Amino acid sequence: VEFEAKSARDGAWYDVAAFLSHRLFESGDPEVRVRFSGFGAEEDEWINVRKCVRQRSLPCEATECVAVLPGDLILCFQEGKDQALYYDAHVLDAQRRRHDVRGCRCRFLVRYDHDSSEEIVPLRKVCRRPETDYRLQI
Ligand SMILES: [Zn+2]
Repeated sequence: VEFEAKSARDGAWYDVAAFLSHRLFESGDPEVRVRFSGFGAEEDEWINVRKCVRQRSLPCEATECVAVLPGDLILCFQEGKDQALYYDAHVLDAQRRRHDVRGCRCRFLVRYDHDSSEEIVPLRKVCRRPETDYRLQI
């Protein structure tokens, strides 16, 4: 019901407040005019519909870690030197650990798609693609 889009400024993903217009559909590769949440009109962007707009990646409740598998595309919270952004990343490996009452203890070796840098992150930094929800049924 809610959407995220990738900004050209940093290549990171942000919540979509509204879709205002679209163009280039006749090319088979349309773009949509996106207003991002909390950013006014001044920072609207023309964004590729097929590649850079999608249903929102949701944070994981402690039980959702089993739906995160090596090979998966995930949206990952990269706390950089002094900017913190959500970037596409792929799971290289998953260290399963028995949870506590604190929640999930699993850690994930991830590789960010844009710079191929790697990081071991907890579930808190992982947002799944809704595509993987079916894993929860299995
Ligand atoms: Zn876990």
